[PDB]
Amino acid sequence: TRPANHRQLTFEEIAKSAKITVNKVELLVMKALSVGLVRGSIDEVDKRVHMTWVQPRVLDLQQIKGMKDRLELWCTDVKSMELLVEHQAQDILT
Amino acid sequence: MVLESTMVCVDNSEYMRNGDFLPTRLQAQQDAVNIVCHSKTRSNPENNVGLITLANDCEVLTTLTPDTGRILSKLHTVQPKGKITFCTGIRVAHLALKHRQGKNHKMRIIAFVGSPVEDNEKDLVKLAKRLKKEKVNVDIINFGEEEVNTEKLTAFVNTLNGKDGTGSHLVTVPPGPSLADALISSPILAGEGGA
Amino acid sequence: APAVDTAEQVYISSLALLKMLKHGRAGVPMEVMGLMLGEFVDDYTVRVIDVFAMPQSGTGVSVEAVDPVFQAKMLDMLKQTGRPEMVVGWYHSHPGFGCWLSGVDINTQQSFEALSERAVAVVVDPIQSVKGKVVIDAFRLINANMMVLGHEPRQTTSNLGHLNKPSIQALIHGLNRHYYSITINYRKNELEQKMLLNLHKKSWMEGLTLQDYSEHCKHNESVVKEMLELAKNYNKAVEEEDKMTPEQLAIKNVGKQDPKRHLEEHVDVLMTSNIVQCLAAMLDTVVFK
Amino acid sequence: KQYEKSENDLKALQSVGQIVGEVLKQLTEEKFIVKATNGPRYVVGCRRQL
Amino acid sequence: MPELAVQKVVVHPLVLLSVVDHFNRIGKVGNQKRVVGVLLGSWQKKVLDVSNSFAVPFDEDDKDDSVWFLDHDYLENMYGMFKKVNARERIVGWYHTGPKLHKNDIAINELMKRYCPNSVLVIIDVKPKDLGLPTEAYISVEEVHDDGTPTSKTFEHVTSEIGAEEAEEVGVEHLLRDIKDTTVGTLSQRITNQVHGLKGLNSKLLDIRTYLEKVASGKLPINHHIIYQLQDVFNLLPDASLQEFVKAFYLKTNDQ
Amino acid sequence: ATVIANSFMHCGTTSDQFLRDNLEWLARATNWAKFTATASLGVIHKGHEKEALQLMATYLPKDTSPGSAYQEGGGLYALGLIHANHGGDIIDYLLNQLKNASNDIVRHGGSLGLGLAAMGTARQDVYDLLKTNLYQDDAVTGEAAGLALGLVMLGSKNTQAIEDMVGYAQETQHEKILRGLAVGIALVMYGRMEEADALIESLCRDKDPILRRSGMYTVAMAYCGSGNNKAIRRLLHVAVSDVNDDVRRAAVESLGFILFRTPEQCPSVVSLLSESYNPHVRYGAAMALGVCCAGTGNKEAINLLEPMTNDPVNYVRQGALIASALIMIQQTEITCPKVNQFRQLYSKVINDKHDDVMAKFGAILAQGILDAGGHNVTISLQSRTGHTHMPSVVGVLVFTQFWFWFPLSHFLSLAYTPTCIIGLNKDLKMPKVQYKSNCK
Amino acid sequence: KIKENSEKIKVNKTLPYLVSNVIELLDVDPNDQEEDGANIDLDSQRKGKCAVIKTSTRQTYFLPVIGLVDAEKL
Amino acid sequence: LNAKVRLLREELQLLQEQGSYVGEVVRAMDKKKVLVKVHPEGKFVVDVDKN
Amino acid sequence: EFLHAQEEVKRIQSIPLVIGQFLEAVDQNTAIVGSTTGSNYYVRILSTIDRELLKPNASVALHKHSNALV
Amino acid sequence: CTKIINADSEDPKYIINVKQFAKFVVDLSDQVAPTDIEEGMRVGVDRN
Repeated sequence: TRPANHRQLTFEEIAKSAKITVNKVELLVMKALSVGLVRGSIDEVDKRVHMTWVQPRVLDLQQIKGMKDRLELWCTDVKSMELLVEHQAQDILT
Repeated sequence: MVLESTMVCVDNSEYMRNGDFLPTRLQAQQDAVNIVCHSKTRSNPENNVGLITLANDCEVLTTLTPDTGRILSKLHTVQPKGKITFCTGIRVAHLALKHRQGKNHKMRIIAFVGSPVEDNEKDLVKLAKRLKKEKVNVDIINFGEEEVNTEKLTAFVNTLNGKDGTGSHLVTVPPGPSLADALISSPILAGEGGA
Repeated sequence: APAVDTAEQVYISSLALLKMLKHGRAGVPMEVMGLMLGEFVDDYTVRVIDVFAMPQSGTGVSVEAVDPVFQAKMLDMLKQTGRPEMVVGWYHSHPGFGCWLSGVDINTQQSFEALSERAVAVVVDPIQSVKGKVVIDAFRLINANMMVLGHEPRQTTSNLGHLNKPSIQALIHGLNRHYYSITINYRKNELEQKMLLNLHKKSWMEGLTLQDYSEHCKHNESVVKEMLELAKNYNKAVEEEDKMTPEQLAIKNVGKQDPKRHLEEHVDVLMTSNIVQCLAAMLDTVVFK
Repeated sequence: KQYEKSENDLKALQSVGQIVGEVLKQLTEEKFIVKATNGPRYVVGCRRQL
Repeated sequence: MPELAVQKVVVHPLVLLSVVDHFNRIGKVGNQKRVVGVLLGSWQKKVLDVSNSFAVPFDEDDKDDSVWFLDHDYLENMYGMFKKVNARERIVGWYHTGPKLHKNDIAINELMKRYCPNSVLVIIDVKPKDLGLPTEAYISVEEVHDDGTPTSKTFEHVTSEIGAEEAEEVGVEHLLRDIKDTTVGTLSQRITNQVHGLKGLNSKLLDIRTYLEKVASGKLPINHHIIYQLQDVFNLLPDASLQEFVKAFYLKTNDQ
Repeated sequence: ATVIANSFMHCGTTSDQFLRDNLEWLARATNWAKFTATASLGVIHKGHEKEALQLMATYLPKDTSPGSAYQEGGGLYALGLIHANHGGDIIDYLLNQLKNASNDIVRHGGSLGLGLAAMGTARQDVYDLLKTNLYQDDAVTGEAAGLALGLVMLGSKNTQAIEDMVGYAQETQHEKILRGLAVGIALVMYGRMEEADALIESLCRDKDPILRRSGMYTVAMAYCGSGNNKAIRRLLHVAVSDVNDDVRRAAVESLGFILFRTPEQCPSVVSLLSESYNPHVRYGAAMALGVCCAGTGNKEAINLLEPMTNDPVNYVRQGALIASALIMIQQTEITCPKVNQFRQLYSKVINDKHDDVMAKFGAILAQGILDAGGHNVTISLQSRTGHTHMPSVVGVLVFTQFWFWFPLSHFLSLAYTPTCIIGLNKDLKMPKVQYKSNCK
Repeated sequence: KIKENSEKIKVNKTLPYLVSNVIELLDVDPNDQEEDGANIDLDSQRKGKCAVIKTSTRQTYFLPVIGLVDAEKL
Repeated sequence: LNAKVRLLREELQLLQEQGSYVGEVVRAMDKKKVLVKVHPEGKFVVDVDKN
Repeated sequence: EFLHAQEEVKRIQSIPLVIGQFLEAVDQNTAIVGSTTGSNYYVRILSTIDRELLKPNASVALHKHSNALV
Repeated sequence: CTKIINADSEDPKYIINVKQFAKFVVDLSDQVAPTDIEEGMRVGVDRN
């Protein structure tokens, strides 16, 4: 749901969604990592599971739409930025 | 026939399953085509023969060449259960007539009907009119329509005659047992030469 | 009353030149040949659209190898493709000497001259070409008949004029017995230049692609170590440089060529990689996020 | 069959025939100084296809 | 019939030059229609080297793309002949000349395999589809796609590279003095390349966006490869920081 | 090269001598070299109006004397060259022949001769005829006609000529015809400055190389007589970037033309080009210097010319040799040592056979232009009306072209005006009266 | 295709050409461990079987033998 | 920079010219040629150079 | 153009090459060497690369196509 | 010719050895016969 700013979620936040205890959630997440369904790291000092990698999600319409949000945003940041790269020493490209 | 190039259209259908022509209508139609193709070359070596299909997505399988063997090889192999899209077969045959190794020949298509035609009568009437202008003549051999009921072909033929390199005509063979090959008797080997 | 029958300056397109360079290069040390197909328009321009090789020779560019049969066979096919073109001339490679025809080759050349007067003979040297316009000349056959007519000056007229160079023995001998030399100039369109350039997708992408941070630090430290060496020579050079010419001063008060230059090149390469990667890194992080 | 057997000469001539050696000294993996069987010594390359 | 030996392909500049030239010339066919000719290169090897191309008789009609002209025999004749000019030029397959990849192309792909050893379908366009090469390489694939849709026959793309042999390199290098992607000669040369990668990236973003909508409305087949590829960019997480470099130069400039 | 040189050298006098000795020369001759010789007679016998029709008479088409195509066409050119710079009667004669035959190599001469006689009428009749000659797509009559047309419409900026010649240039990919239309287009564009800019951009813009190569001529005439900054910038910019050899060479020749009025600015600009080892750029550089300095000779221009002369590549030598002669134009041995040395230098190229064929061509032409008028004619930098002299520019622009067809250099005769005290009174008579002269 | 091959070998077969003697054969495998150009073949850019000859200059060549008459036939 | 470009380009053509050996002029002959004794190869009589 | 030109020389610096021994320098331009091919050569030393650490005694390579000391 | 044995699919070839220490084969530009080329017989042959 979250953009490419954070793929980090806390244990607390995972527990709320799951509606399963914080303790058992920590073991469950570890078994999923172990199998290889998901990848990432667990920092239990912070208590976040930082997802490096996430798998192909469920095919519903909404899920097609989630992809659009990032692609559209990316179109505008690239335009802005492309102009800054052209700007620097425009006198010499030759 | 003299200074002429002809492409033969083979009708792959689902009404070629009948043994009214032996062995199978289609196999009898291969044979009918092959003797006509040979007759044309033998009579006048100035003849070229090419092969096009209605079957599948429509493409020119082999082109016009003095060699009857080039066309024959492909004819047997083309899918017996093909499409009876007539109009698309005619159009591609027009494109091949343009591209030959020596260009001085008239443009002709001789067409086989293994079956009653699927696509509207309206469409064929039109195609015939535009095609007539480019000066490609389609001569239609009729056994195929007749199996269920009287020939639609005669109307398309009539529209076609008026401007052609050589005349168009309906050659009729009974759809039952008299064999496909009987077409050698009716003239398609040499048209009417008409205007 | 007189006719034309001059050798016009041959316009070689970008694809045809590449096909000649490739034909020769595989083809040598063996003497090889093939035909040139094009269109000739006007009385100044012959454009060489395409070439292909009509079966390659053995020992010599033999008179056996020139074949009207193969030439005829290939020509009728072209008609069916809807590209009918005519034989504009023919090309051959010699590795023997740059811009030279063999003895056998002049006889072979005569069959092409009879077919069309505008038949040309191109000598390709793959051994001695490392610019690929170099050591290629267009030539024309000198028979007993041609020399008596005075066809040889007649060729220079209608273009910029061109004489060969490679080797002394090959230029004197070639000029008398073998040929007269005439010009090749090149026209290649802007589309041809665009395809020539090889636009490539990863080629531009690398510019953005971020290199390791540790690798820049490591490099920064390595680069400094080259400057240190140069720095001893550089301290001595700088003490007196009170006259003119920095290079003389620098050599004189120890330090081969320019110690300053060496130092500067060393920072520039490191600065270049670090500077672009920093520009790229800040940009990507913000864009993707 | 007849085609492939004659054609083998056709390709070999374009590959160009081979002058043979034995490897004299391994200095680096890009250049090797190689010694001809005939005699005169040469520098050869190694390609990454072997 | 089908087989894979395509893998990755490298293209000499000669292929690119040959297809446009023959394409217009072939009978003044419009430069947005489907035209196919034989594609030459070395073959029955794992890495594919596309050397050259040559035309095969083709006419493309307006009324449908299910009506076209092609001479199959011509493919066979050409194969033998190309061997004399170079040993590296044999029947590799066929070339398509844009603009997209059509259903109508699939009928010819089938056919080509018999004629050629197994063929490749390379699409060489007259204008890039991105900003780099105008070539795409394809192999026919059958894959199950689910959203209410059955198993689809499609063409799955494999990435392309550039590359040439020594003869080709010699002429292009002497002739070139153009601006290029980058030549390299200054720091400033390098920025031109940086501008070109970023502009390229903009182009790809537009194609995917318009398609995402089409998938949602139509229930177009969902290819696993696309959904997975886009997903990955998002998950990796950007992080970037500390950067520095030297400043030795001043004493040197001052020194001059 | 000898025919051009002599055409210029023996000008301003009648010469029955020339026809009588150089009959064997005419017989010996082949190709374009033969055409130049029959054509050249007009320049040698320039003026001498009574005799004009009579001397040429055999060469000129007859029912009682039909020669070679080469002779018939050169005959027609010869009347046009004598009466050059307009003459009402001369046109009518050329016009009947042009429209009737509509042939090849004979027609080519007719168009050139006809162009001169018509020069500065803007006639529609002439437009119709020359159009017919172009339209066939016959190679020789096409280049001649395209150029011929531009002479007639010149300096009024007639719209129609520009339209006809441009539309044709684009459809047709014939390079020979192409060069002749472009030049035609330039002759019309003269002295309109900034206006010309719309057409000039269109010609550089195209993916075609041929338009671009001939494109430089338009810029050259129009911006001459007050040169624009944008216009010089383009000429330099196209040259560096190109891989197309002819296009490159050409760009460099025009630089001298726009600066013709301020000759001072050109040797610096050319210096950068002189230094490179590119022979195509070297060729153009020589020409640039040659035209700018042509009225007002600079020492600096001469020095740049020296390495191009002895260079390996064939064409650069030619350029240098023709160019020096043109700057220094008809100064005596008492004005400078340089003219005397240069006359000998050309001879030298001829004595030795170590040198290119092409250097030899330039050497004999060079001697002749310098020596032109019989040591009486000069080319102007500008008129002293503070804009450029029209005969000087039209002639020089065309002169560059001699390879496509060699009789096109004869057109040079238009630049040549002698410098004297001029002081006619009312009745079409110069007087015999003496003039005060306060010079050595 | 056959007539074209057949004429080219013949141009090769006509003199000049060296004569030597075959001391030994080896006949090593086709396609050693490489891929380059053309196709896998007895000889090409890929060559298997060869025969070593000692020529009359006291020079040695190991060369691939044409398949018209093989190295195994040699 | 022009000069540097030129040096390499000239260097490339000048050099391509095959061969270049050493000999010794043992003697000179009345044919205004000199006998060269090439040290591990055949002896060759050549014309004088202009150098 | 300088970057394009350097490319061209690199190719020559590389194989084909034939080895010799480099005896001594008679000019910075050109030097005398001896081959294993049975020919003593006067070969040119490639410019815009050092010819001044060329000069001591060492093994050296000469190009086969150009007959120079690259 | 050191020895006569060759006549391999052309009018008699034999091994003739030039004094550059290389062996070559002969063809007709006059004739060739068992008697024209012999065990000791020297021959005149072309360079190319």
